Formats: sequence, C-alpha cells, structure tokens
Amino acid sequence: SHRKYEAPRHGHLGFLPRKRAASIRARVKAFPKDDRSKPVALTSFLGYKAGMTTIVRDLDRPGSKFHKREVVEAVTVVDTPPVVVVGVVGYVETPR
Amino acid sequence: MKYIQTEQQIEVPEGVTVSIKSRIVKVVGPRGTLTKNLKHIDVTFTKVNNQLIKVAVHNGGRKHVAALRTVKSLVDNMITGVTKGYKYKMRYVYAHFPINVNIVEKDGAKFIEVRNFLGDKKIRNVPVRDGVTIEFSTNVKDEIVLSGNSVEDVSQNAADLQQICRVRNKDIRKFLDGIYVSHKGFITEDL
Amino acid sequence: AHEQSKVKDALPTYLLDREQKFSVPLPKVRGISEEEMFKVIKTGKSRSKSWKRMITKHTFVGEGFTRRPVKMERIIRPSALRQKKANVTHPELGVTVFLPILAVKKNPQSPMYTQLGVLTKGTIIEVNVSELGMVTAGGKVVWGKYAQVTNEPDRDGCVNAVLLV
Amino acid sequence: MPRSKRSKLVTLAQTDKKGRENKERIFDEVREALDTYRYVWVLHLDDVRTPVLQEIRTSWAGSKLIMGKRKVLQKALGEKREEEYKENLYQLSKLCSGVTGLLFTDEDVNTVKEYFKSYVRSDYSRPNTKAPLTFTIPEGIVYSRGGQIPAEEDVPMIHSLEPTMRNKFEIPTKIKAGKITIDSPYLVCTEGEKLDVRQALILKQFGIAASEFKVKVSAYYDNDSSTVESTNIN
Amino acid sequence: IPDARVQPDRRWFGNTRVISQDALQHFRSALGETQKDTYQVLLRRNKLPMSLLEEKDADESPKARILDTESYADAFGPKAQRKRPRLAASNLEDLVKATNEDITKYEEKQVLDATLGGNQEDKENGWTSAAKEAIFSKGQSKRIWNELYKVIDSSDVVIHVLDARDPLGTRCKSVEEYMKKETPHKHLIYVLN
Amino acid sequence: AHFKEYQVIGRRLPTESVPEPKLFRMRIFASNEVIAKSRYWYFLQKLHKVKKASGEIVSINQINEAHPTKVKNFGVWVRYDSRSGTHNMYKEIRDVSRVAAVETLYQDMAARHRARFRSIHILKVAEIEKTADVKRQYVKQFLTKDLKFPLPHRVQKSTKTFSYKRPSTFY
Amino acid sequence: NFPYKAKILEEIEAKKMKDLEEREL
Amino acid sequence: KYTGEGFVEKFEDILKGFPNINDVHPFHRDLMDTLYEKNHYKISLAAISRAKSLVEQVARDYVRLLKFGQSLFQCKQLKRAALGRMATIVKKLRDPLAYLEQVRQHIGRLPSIDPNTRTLLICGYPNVGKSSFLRCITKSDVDVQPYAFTTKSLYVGHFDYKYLRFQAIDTPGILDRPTEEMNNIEMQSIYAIAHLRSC
RNA sequence: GCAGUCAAGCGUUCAUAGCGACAUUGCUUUUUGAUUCUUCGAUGUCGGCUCUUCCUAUCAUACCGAAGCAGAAUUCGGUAAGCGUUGGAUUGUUCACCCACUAAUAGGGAGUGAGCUGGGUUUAGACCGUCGUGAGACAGGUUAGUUUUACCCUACUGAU
RNA sequence: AAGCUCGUAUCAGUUUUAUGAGGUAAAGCGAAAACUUUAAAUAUGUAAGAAGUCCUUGUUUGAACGUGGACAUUUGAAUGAAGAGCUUUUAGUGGGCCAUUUUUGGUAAGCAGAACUGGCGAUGCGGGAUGAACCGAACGUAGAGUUAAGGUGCCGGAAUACACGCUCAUCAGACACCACAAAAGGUGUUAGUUCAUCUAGACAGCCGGACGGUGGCCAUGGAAGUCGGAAUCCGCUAAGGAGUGUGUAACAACUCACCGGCCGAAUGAACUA
Repeated sequence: SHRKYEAPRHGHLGFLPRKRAASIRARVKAFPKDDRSKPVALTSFLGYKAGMTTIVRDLDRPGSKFHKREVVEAVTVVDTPPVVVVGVVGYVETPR
Repeated sequence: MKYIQTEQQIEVPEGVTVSIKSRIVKVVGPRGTLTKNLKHIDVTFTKVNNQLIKVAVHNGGRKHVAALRTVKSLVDNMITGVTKGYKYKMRYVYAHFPINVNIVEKDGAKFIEVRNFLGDKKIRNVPVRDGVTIEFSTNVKDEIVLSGNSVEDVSQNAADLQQICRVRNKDIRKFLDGIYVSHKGFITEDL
Repeated sequence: AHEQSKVKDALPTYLLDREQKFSVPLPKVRGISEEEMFKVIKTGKSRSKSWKRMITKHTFVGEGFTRRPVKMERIIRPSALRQKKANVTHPELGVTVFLPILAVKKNPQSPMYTQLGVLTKGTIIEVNVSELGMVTAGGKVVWGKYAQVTNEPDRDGCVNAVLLV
Repeated sequence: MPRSKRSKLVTLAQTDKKGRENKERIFDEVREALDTYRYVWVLHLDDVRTPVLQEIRTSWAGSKLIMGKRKVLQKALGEKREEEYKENLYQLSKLCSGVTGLLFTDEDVNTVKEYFKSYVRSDYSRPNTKAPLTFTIPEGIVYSRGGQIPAEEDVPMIHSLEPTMRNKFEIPTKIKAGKITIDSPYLVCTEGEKLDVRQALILKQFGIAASEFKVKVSAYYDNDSSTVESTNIN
Repeated sequence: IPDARVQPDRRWFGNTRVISQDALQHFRSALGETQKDTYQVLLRRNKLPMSLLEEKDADESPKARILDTESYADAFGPKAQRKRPRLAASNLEDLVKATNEDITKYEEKQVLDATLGGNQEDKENGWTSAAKEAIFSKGQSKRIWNELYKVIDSSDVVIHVLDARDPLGTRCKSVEEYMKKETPHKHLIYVLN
Repeated sequence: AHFKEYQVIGRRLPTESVPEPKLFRMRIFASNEVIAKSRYWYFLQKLHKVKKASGEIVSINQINEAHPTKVKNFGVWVRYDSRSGTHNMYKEIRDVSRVAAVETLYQDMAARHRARFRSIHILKVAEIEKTADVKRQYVKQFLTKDLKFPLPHRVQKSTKTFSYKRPSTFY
Repeated sequence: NFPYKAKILEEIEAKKMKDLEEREL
Repeated sequence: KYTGEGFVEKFEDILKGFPNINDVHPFHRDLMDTLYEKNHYKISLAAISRAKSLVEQVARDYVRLLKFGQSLFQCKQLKRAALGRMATIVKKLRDPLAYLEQVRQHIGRLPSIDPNTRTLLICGYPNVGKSSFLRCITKSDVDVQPYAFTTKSLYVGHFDYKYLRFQAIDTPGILDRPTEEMNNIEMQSIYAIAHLRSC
C-alpha cells in the first residue's frame, strides 16, 4: 500500500549523524580557492560570539520594496581581538 | 568474407608534403599545416610515389573497411584545406530586430558576439576556433565569412553560430530569424 | 494494385448500387460443473448458513418474472446477468441482427439449467425473428425460431447466437 | 547481399524499362535500312531538343533517321571488317563519336550536305561551351526574363523559384514582399566564358537562347559505290 | 463435468412460432381499438410479434442520410468538392428578407434571455454561488436505488405512497415509467398518506 | 573426427528368384569403418527400400587423394535438414584433400547453420579443374597473381606467467 | 551455382535409358 | 472506468469547444454554413455526442458485469470486451474526427467580425494593381493581382474615426450570376452584405 | 465476442483438402451535440493517525520534438523519479464525486493484524422483522460490551 | 518359519522358431490403383514332448478311443540358474505423489479418465553453486589404480589446450527450446537459395532529351499531366505517363519513369539459416 498523502521528509539526511561535534572549535573543511596572482592573505579568522543586538540600516537596495527606507535588522557581535601567528604547516599533494 | 587486402589512394598534389609516422598524419602545403591523429583506426599507409599514397587494410571486416574511405577522405580534406582552403559563408537574416554580429577580444581570445537576436538582451558568445578567420563581407549586407585550413574547425564554428541563434518557443514557420550557412566553398577558386 | 492495374447473382435495376444431417453448429461444448454455475451465498450473523445459490452465468428470465421472497429464495439470478436480447447471425443471409429472446429451449449441460434458463455456450434459445421477414409456404409468417448460442456470454458481455435455419 | 544497404526507391509510374529486345529492334532496323537505302550519314546530335530532332526528321519523309545506343549502332554497322555488314563499312563505326544518328537516304549527297550546312535553330547555351553573350541580372525585383524584355513587359519571378536561385544558382537573392530581389546587379557570364554547369542552368532558367544549334555531320557511306567519303561539316 | 451435447434433431431447424396474416390484421386493428381502464390490471401479457403489430402512423419521414450523397471529405477540406451551397435561394430579395427575419428572431431571443441573466453580471464581480449541499442529494444514493430496485423486482403489487399535502410534488414519475416499460405485470397503486 | 573417405559396396541378399543382385556403391566420408558402413545403410534405406537385414556389404575400402599435396579448389554440394526444413548448398573450399575439405565443410555447417554430422548430406565434391570456374569470392581472392599478404599484429604465446619486456607485435 | 551442372545433367539423362531399355524381353 | 472516462473527457472537450451553430449570430451561422456544411457540421458533432453516450453505456454495463466476475480470466475477458467495444465505437468515428480537425484548424483562423459594431464593407472592385482600399484605409494585408478571386474569404481591418472604433471588411467579390448559381466564395460576400449593419 | 470477407503467407504432393497474419464488414438506443439529466443483488469488511523508503507506467517543475504552433494558451510525443503532489464536505469506511486552493493536487509497491485507534470477525444482555409446532436460526435491522513487551537478542538513534 | 514333503532339473519381467493380431499402407506386376502379391514391425497373445509319440483290438459310413507293447535318454531351439508346489502357519501392510509410453475425451490455457512401466516411501554417495522429482552411481573397514555424470581463467582438483567459424548487446550470453512473451520489426553481421540484368556497357553518379495532337473531355472564379469525375488513345520515337512528386490563382520551372552521352565490371530482388 502506497503512502496515502505525500509529505516531505522531516529533517535533513545530509546532516547526519546528529552526534556531538568532536571538538568545541568547529573545523574548516574547505578554504577559498587559492589564486597565486593576488597578494598573501589569511582565509579565515578566530573570534568569540559575544551576543546579538538590533540595527537600523539605511537600506540602499534598488529594485526592492524597502529601497531608500530604514529597516531594522538583528545582528551578531563577534568579539575579535587580534590573533597572533605562531607557526607554519606545509602540505604536499599526494595520491592519498 | 574477409577481403585479403583493400586499398584506397590519397593523391598528393605538387605543392604538398605529407608526413605519416605511427598513423599521425602531418600535411604541409602552401596554406599552412594540418595534423590529425588516426591512431584509433588500424590502417596502414604506404608511399607508392611522391604524388600518390596508398592506404590499406589487411584482413578486414565490413566495419573495418568502412574506415578506409573515411581515412582517405579525411586526408583529402586536409590536402584541400592546405591548398584550396575552406570558406564557409553564413548569412544572418531578421524580421524586426536587426542582429548585430561583432568580433570582440574577451580575455585574450577571439569571439563572435551576437546581439539583439529577436530583441534578446542576452549577449551570445561564440568562441572562434583556432585557425578559423571570421571576416565580415562589405559588398553584401549581413554576411559572415569563415575560412581556415581545416574543414572540421570551420564547419564546427559555423554550425556553432547556426545553433547559438536557434529560435526557441516560437513557430519557426513564421520566425525566420537566425544565422544560416549559405555557401560552403573553397578559398581558391580556382586552383 | 498498381501493377495489376497496368497489366490490362443478378439484381434488378433498383438493387444495383445498393449492397452493404440436421446437426447443430455446436454439437458439443465445454461442460460447466455445478460448482462453476453456482456461487454459494452465506447468510446469518456468522455467515453460518449456506443454502442460497447464485448463478454465475447469464440467464434469460422470462417476461413476467418476479423475485420470490428472500426467505424462500434459493437460486439467485442477479438482475445484471439477466439477458433480454441476443444478436443473432443468419448463416444464409449473412447478416446479424439484435433479436429478442423468447425462451430457452435446451441448455446442453443439464435440464436444470434449461429450467433456470441460463444462457451459456451451445444453449438452444428461441428468438423473435419477426424482423427478418421469413415467410413459410402457405403464407404464415415466421416470428419465432431457434438459435444456438455460439459464445460464452459470461465472459463476453453479450449473448451471440447463430440462427438454426 | 549483406545488410545495411541502400534501399532502392521505386515509384508507381506507367512506362517500363525497354530491355534487350529494343536494342535488337534498333539493330535489325539499321540492318534493313542498310540493305534498302543508299546513302548513310552519321549525324552528331549530342545535346538536341526533341522538337528540333522531330522537325529535322520530318523535314524529309522518304528517308530514315535512326538513333539508339552508340554501341549498338557501331555493332550493327560492325566494329571491324571481320564483323562488318557491307564492304568498307567499319570506317563508319570508327566515326560514331557520341550521340550519333544514322541517316539512311536516297537523296543526292549535295542536297544533304547543303541542308546540314545551312540548317540552324537556336538553343540554350549548353554548359561547357564558349558563352555567346553576357547578361547581368539587374538589381531589384528579378523578373522572368531578367530584363531581356523590359520590366513592365515582364512578370516577376515566382517566389517559389527563390530557393533554387539562392542554393542551386548561388545568386544572393532576397524575398521582399513576395518578390525575389537582389540588392546589387549580378552578372551571370561574360562573352567568351567556358560555361560551368550553374551558369548554363541560370541561362536556361531565364529562357536565354542566345546560342544556336546545327547538326555536326561526319562521313557518309555510299552503299552501291561501297566507299565512305569523309565529309566533315562541324 | 457434464457431457454437454446437443443431438441432431429436426425440431431445431423448424419454425416454432408463426402468425397468420389474418391474425396479423386482427391484432393490428385490435391494438388501436384497445382502451385501458385504471382498474384493469395486466395479469399476463400475450406473447405477440409486436414488431409486426406496433406500426404506428407518421406525418413526417426521417430526414435523409446526407453522408450517402456528400461525404465529410467532399463537404470540407483539402479535397472538398462542395463549391456551391446546395440549397441556394431562388433570388437575392428572399434571401434578404429571410436574413432580416433571422436577425430579428435572434435579437429578440437575446432580449428575452436578458430577462434571466444577472449571473452574467456576477461574472463581472467574479463571485460564484455556493456549493450544492450534500443534504439535497440525499436519497439519490446508489445503495438506496439498488434497494428500491430489489423491492420492485420482488413485489407483485407496488404501493406508491403520496403525501396528501402536495401529492404531485411527492410523485416519483420516473419509477412509474420504468415499471410501465420494464415490468408491466407489476401493479402500481397510489396510497395518499 | 578426422575424416576418411570410403567406398562402401553392397547388394541385397541373393535369392532363388535372383542370383547376383545389383551392386551399389557410395563414396562416404566418416571417422572410421563402422560409422561409414552405417552411413551407407542409412542412405541405402532412403534411396530405395533396401533393409540392412535384407542386404550385405560386399566391400568397404578407404579412398585416398590422388595428389594429397596439391591445393585444389573444391566445389562441395550439400543438402541438410537444419533447423526448419531442407536446403541445397554449394561451398567452395580451397584445400588439399577431399577429406580435409569435407571436414572443413562439416565444421562450417556446425558453425553457421548449427547442424550436426547426422543432419548433413554430402552430395558431390568436385575439384574445380579451371580457376575461371570458381564462383565464391572468398575462395577466388586467393587465386590472384603473385599473392602476398602480411600477418599483422602477431601475438606471441608465452610459456611464462611474467615477462620482463613489453611484447612486440612485429612482422 | 554448382559449376558442373551440365555435365552431371547429361550424365543422369543418359542414365534414363536403363529404366526402359532392359525391362522387357 | 478510467478508459471510459478518458474517452468521455476527449468527447466533452470536442463538444464544449465547437460553437453551437444555431446559437451564434445569424451572420456567423450563415458564414459557418457557407464554409463548412451546416448539416455536416451538426451531424459530426452529433456523432461525437452519440459516441460519448455509447461509451458511457458500455462502461456502465461492463462495470456491472465485472461486479460478478468469478476469476481473473473472466474478468480479464470482460475488461478486454469493454475496451474493444469502446475501440469499435471510436473507430466508427473516423470520418467525423477527420472532418472536425480540418474545421477546427480553419474555424480558429476566421476573422473576428462583430455584426453589431460600426462596420463598412468594401464591395465591387477596390483591389486593382498595387492599390487596395483595405490596405490603405486600415492596417491589414490583402493580396492583390488582377484575377477574378485573389482572396477567397472575408478580410477585416480596423481604424478609428472621431475616437470611435470602426471595422472595414473586404469581401472576396461577386459575379453577376443568379443566386442559384453562385458559389460559396461569393455567398460569403453576399451574406456579409446582407447581415452586417454597415455602410 | 460471434458470424462473414480478402489473402501476405502456410500446407505442399491437389493450392480447394484445408490452415491462415494484416485489413475489413455486420450486429450494440432515433444521424442535426436532444437525450441516452439514469441509478438495477460486489456475501467485501478494511481504514486513518503518525512515519520511512522504493517504482516509473511523469501530474507538476527542467530540457527537447511534432502540430495552423502568429502571439498567448493548448494538444500529442521523447529524456527524465532531482524535487514536490493540499485544505475541507460526504457516507460501514475508502475511492468516487463535491467545494476550493494549488505548479500539480500522478498512479502504484513494501507497509504499518494485538506502535495507537474506528467499525466489523464482537462471545454470555436486550429489542423488532422473517422463518420454524417448538427449543431456536436467520433475508434482516438496532443497541451495550476488559486485552496487559523489551527488563532478552538484534536493528535503529545517540553515548563511553 | 520353529517348519518337511519331495530336492528327482524345475523354471524365467529374455530371445528364437511356428502360428495369430490390429492388415495397417508402401512394394509393381497384374483385368484392373481400386486387390494380390509382397514386406517391416506398432510391440504383444498361443505353442515348442519322456506323466510325449507310435502301434493295438474293443466301444458307439463313422472317429471317440478300451487295453497291451515299442520308441531311450540331441529327450527335440537359444540364453541363464541348482531351489516345489503346496498340505501346515505368522509379523507388518491397503494408502500416494512424480515421470515415461500408449489410449480416450478435452479448452483461453492448464488438462481430465483408463492401462502399463519406472522413481521416491525405507536410501546414503559423485555431479547439476543450492534442492523430493535431473544426470551419474552393486553403501562393510582401508590402500592403490581407473572412471562415470560434470567439468579444467580464479574462487576450485583439472589445458588462459589445439582447431574451424560466428557474435559486440547504452545492463550480451553462458539455459532448459515440435516452452512462452515468439508472429513479426532492424540501412547489425555472416553463409546460402531462386530469379533477373550485364563490354548490344551492369549498379552509383553527373550531363542531356523527357516531344507532337494537346490547354484531350466534363467541371468553375481558375484547374494547361499534378483540387476533382470519367476516358486513358494516337503519332513521333532512342525514349518520354492524356503523367511520379515539389510547384503556380492558373501557367511557367523543377522532378521520376523512360531513354541517351561520360565511366568501366560486376549488380539487383525476393526468400532461408
């Protein structure tokens, strides 16, 4: 007997297993594609989530319905003191 | 039945020198040089003469002898492209929106850029294949000329323009617009 | 037709340009057993009684039929399987015509079915041939004649009979 | 024959292949004419319109003109002495050089030779010959004659001819309100041009019969004198 | 499994029912002369060849089959042959007066139907009347009608109960005509409850 | 198996009403004497109603090629009964001996027309005396003047599982 | 398509005499 | 049930699509009678209606018979019988559908003449040479070249005069024959003249 | 379906002894879309709540091909299961059908028989109807009516 | 079988002989293919001796035989074997599917009845990957050899053996087959059969002719071979339809079918596997 009324799946099967993360600091599993023509830059940073607050933004979005109108937005404040370099790691590209 | 030996003859003209080692054919003549990799066909060449070359298949089936005439004709098209040269002429026609076909250097490469096809705001970019020359005839309005030593490249790039301006979701009995190959010929005309 | 083109029962003037052993045709047919004729109907709250019987084949039921009371009704003849007409094919004249059923003369399986008037393959039925315009010598016109049912109406829907001329 | 072969396309038409017996009939008619008539000319009519041939054939009745396969006529007259039909006749089958006709006759040789010297009718400028003129198709709406009668005297070319004008004739044609139209004058050929196929197909398309036709007559066989005189009126 | 055979008998190729010509005139004349009294009921019908007897009279004949003379392909299409109207009027002026009458009739029809509608104008305001309630379909249920047909099939006398308040409203004529056709031998009686 | 060609000569058993009956001979291709003699009896059954029990074998003799080292064009005539009827066939077999030609034809019938040795009837085998009389192109292709062909892509059979050189398909 | 058709044809046509030459004394 | 419903749906589409020829304005009625035979038109749509009723009846009968089927074989035969009966119903309808496709293609192309709006017909011989009254007084394309009938149907154009909408109709042309010998092409012109309240 | 027809072929020895594809013809409710707005014994209890997956025989969305396809829309067909496929009204239930919304409201498998539940298998109460001399049983109809893991193994979800 | 009664040579799931048999339909040669020869089984009934035969000299033309004697042990075909019927008496057992071969009747198809014979029951073992119904196989404990059926790339003991062909499958096949879906469909490949054409030039290509009465008759706005209905003939021919299709409002033009020129040698069609 087929399913009588079709309904979509509850949840996402690509976020499995829903286990505890192995570390508190989440890994970066992909970094932006390296372009050797540009100067040397850092592809990420580390900070601490401080909290949230409210922003009024003067929205300049042409073609929108809120164009040239103030819009109240929620934002997240991440406390980011400077991080200090302490090492280098070199990665070779191997068939494994 | 397996034919004991079937042969075809590739006649080389006076100004052309062809070099064939391990079924890689280089053809050189007045208009430049062409090369083709024939290593997927099990076929045997032979210089019977400075003006004739014999291409042959020993103990071949019905599908294998079907590839001799293809190989001979491909080498022949090479020779005609390197002496006479191939010249495809395309004519673009329109009803209300005039097609604007220009040649632009996008990123170090060469492009045919078709604009305003039936009023499309989309810009259609057709890359120019290497060795194909895109020229705009002034004597006739709205005609493109493609020329090159390789019939394959010229014909493919011409067909690329033919298809980049395909009319979608319209009655093609009433919407006659597009870029059409009018004439396939040789650059010379007459020798 | 093309090459045969290149190679090169009288009627009156009002009928030109108009046209469109005593053995029975089925002397022996497949035998239908009583358990295939009749479908057992259970009654009661527990389906515990099984005397009522339901005919699974087509029947001709007559012209003044009424259903006897359900308490005294054993042989069930459902109203859907009751056939009133059968399209009869005349062998000589080559035409088939939708003729009413008048009676069931002989069901080959058993006389019980003839009494019940079931229409199966090979049953001899009497049909109202008054449309066909058959006249016997002596001037009487034939309006009733026999026909053998040549198909299995249970699995065809219709009753197809051929006329016994 | 093994598979993947071209399917022979047949249609349902009336007329049938002639076969061997028609060639036998031509052979025997040539033989009997050789026995009957005296003078037998060989006529070259390589590209001849049928009304011209029928007028030539009816500009005399007491003679006979026989065509057919060149090989069957050379056979009937005979390839060589070992297989010929009349004394010194193989010098004629050596002189059958294309579309050849045989003119059996009793008319005096002077009459026939002057007639075939002086007979002429116009034809289309068939390809592979020197062009007898030069016509440039005018710019604008092309008419049926391409300007050889004036525009008000001619009718516009059928719109249905434009695909042929554009593909088989390579003329850069447009359709402007249902009329074939070239934006610039187009020359087809020049006087003295060795015509290609498409030039002569264009000229025939406009009904340009500027060229002329006459019978190219080579030697004739005199039956009773049993010799052949190499007349040659090209 | 029985041995279902049918013997070769002469009885099966003979006539079974013949009707005399004189009996045909008799019954054909008697059919018209019969009258039905409401208190007479049919106990049992004579088995008669009604196909030879129920020949009514007729003042108009069936319209002719036109597809025999001109086909659909001849009427219209790429191979159409119908070039002239097959019933062209005698002259122009009778055509004109016929056209005037047709236009007058059509426009009067539009006017009279304009008295029935403003539902067309409701389409200008785009609403639709409510759904038919399922409670006004009750009684048309197929199980109820199956039950009735069992009751009719099993009854010799059928009482049709009528509400004396509005009998014609509570009269089910379709069942009456079905019984008059299909079961003439079952006796309808009205009871004015 | 590997064929031999026999003549098998027989006759009906003599009678008071007939001394010395007719002697009948067939040329028969078979692996050995016993199969060939049974083959004779089967054909003699079919040709005319002679029973094996009513007759005898007056001789059986192996027939060898007159010149078993001269390549001939053979024209072989065959009827058979596979797979849905009966047929005539004619096969050219360029070969040295009649028995080798016959074995080649039996292999061809097994390969193409899927017919067993009992389904095949050899009707006549003839050395084509004149090369102009050969009719099949697959045999007529080896008769041409100054015939040469290579054997391209030689595959070398290796008695060793491993090799220390990439093999060559030369000459 | 047998090449020696005419030869075997003539040979077996010569062998049609025996079926009628000998049977009667 | 499903096959019967499918056939009935196609037939209902056909029947509810095509115009009711006796309910349209008399001008359109006479135009459609001229172009298509009115009797053929109605007969074909009636054959469609008859096929619809018969297919409904076959579906009902064989649903009732399947209700008493005792085996997969008998029920399969009953389904095949019902489906074949619908098939022979439809195949007997070959000619009306062939007629109706051509009618639908043609009737969907016909102009949009409004009998009641301000119209003016262009009779006689307006289209001569390059000139044509309908090409010049309104936007519309009408073929012109001097032969007797260069247009075989009514052509409509439109223009505005004093801020009002007008339609102009080019009639295919008339010959001076009697009414019993005029063809459909000029019955179009005559019906257009006789019906449309015009100048 | 029955009864014909024709004959590509088959049999073959005789193509008339017979078979026989395709094609076709008669039968089915009245040729002018009116009716034919029209119902007629399923001895069947399965069905909804939650939830997952698969099938493609695709309803939608993607891309194509063919149509008098002007445009707009539509019809028919191809690849295609990636992704969706509703809210209610109804009656033993379910489909149907109805109303509407929707891009569409596709069709199915494994389904969820003591995961949870409604009617029915619903057992001892009772009432009416039919039959039976009766005790009673049924052509019926109506009503009320306890049902209880896992703490074992495995699976699965998370955790050492 | 506690048994004993003769074991005296008594038989046989077989053949042969002799005679039936369905006398089938076929011999050729009949006065005529229609019987009368004649011939194999379809694949099974009877008989083949020593308690049998001969002679006798008596009973009712008559042969049924009373009675006494001889035949002698190749004692009456082959092959195999050591064994009696019972007189006596006792345990289990009466349930059941499958296949073959006949035979009768069947219909959507399965099949249903009869008769016999095998398999299983009670039975392992080798093989079919697996297993009631298949193939093989005379079950004590072992050793050696050889095999059956099935196999020999690797799993896996055993030739990635030799040889002749065929096949390429965008879900091959490895598989049973007078089994079904199964009759067909395919510009896949291979081998064949029949017929036809061909140096009087074949197939494929270009090129040319493709005509004249004639725009045949009728129809109608037009209809000229080509919207249609009926004719469908003649002439001139090498050939050319009162026209194969594209086309035109009608014509024009192009086209094929049909000839012919160039080229040069094999090709086409239908069928079968």
